[PDB]
Amino acid sequence: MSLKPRVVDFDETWNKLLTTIKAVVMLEYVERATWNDRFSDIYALCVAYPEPLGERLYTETKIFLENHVRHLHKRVLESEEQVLVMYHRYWEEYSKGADYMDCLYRYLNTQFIKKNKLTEADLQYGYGPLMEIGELALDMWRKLMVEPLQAILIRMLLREIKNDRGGEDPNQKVIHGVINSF
Amino acid sequence: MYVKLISSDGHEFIVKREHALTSGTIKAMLSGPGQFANEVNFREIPSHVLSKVCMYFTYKVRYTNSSTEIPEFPIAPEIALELLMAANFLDC
Amino acid sequence: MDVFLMIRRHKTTIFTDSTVFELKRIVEGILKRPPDEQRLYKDDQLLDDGKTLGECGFTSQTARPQAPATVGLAFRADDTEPFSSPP
Amino acid sequence: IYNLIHLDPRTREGFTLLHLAVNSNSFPNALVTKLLLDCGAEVNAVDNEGNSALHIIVQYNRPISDFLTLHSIIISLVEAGAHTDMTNKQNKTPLDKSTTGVSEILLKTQMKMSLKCLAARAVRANDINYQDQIPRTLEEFVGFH
Repeated sequence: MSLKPRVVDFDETWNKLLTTIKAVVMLEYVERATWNDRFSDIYALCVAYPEPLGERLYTETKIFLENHVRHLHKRVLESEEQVLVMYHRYWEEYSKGADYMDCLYRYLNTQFIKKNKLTEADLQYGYGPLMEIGELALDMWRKLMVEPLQAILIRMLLREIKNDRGGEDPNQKVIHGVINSF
Repeated sequence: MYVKLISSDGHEFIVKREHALTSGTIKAMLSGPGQFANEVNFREIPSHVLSKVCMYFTYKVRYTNSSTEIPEFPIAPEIALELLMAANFLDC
Repeated sequence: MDVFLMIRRHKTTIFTDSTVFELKRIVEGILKRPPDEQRLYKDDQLLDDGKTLGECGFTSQTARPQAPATVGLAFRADDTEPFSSPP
Repeated sequence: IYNLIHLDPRTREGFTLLHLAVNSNSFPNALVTKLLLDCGAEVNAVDNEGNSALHIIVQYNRPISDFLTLHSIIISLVEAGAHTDMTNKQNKTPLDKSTTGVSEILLKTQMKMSLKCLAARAVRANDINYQDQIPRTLEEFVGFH
């Protein structure tokens, strides 16, 4: 049966989820027998007889995303004269990374989160922040990857467009992706 | 257009694809690196519960938006709890 | 559409909604087996062919989605358990 | 407006602002209900007798009076959240307490069934120890259903 609430240990489950949650932010192969089984572990954590453990999981997955965001900043801020392609090759992967992970955290979004958050009415007219996984990975790309970099990205574009005006053959897809990112 | 469903006990069940998309979790397990190119392996569900879970889909799809008065689902008292803790997981 | 039965077989169960030849055809289309290889062991007797399911005996009013009827099709051999104990 | 509904001004028998707004003391004001719901209020509220918003408008008793306004509050209630099978202070449902045959058929257009609802009833009707053997969250959900 094995569906009634039990007692679980954070370390054993979290040192097992990390390996498979690190291979989905960058596209690789995961067996079709582990993607189906780890759907029963994120449920066991949310129902533990001594105490719920969801908040610690949320705190830890934020820190996991932070380091992955920050290391790509290191790799890009030192790329020379070819920043544009380097900003596209990783944006394309990281965009598909988020929605393939949002599915794995459906239970957290449905039950724990969205129940203690702010209402749309609270957002409007002032008066009155917990935020959903898969939309949290899109607010650590704005603050640590483009805002610390919004000089070179604008400057290399506003001259490539001018060169195209004067006669030039730039790759349409590369430029179009970068503008579509914003 | 057919999807398999393996239970923890071992008994295997087969139902139409469109008849097994009423549950969000079964849709999530089929979207991603789990395109399975299908057989979905449940690790903590017995067989008797899964039988009635499969039976519920046809009852829901057939008697929807129908003027005819709808009958009542028969549920045995003994197993009633397990369908609840399974529908919580499957979000049916 | 008035019948809803399960083609149960050893460790397997297929769910489907006018004669037995078409049922063998569907069982083929699902399991990929020769039409002659597979036949019925319906309720301790070997059903005939050409006759519609109405003449075999199953009535629509006693075969509804809430309580489908079992149809034994364990004829895989050549060309011719209980689910679980509740706790 | 939001500053006031951010606190509960419940008075009398635990009646909320919506409960007063939806009953004849103003019996049915379509714009008032829409504005109140948009400003933000608990669509599910419990009074001394446990009745919800739907439990009050169902006994209107004047179907001819506002047969075009009795089809506004109901749709506004079902949207933005509503629970259609709560039992209060005794075994009774919004459909069960329907005094008029008009309301009994007006409701039927907008509900939807789920296995959780059909499983909840049998647990309570056939009373078994439904405490401490289930997840904590569902303990409350099996209470009003």
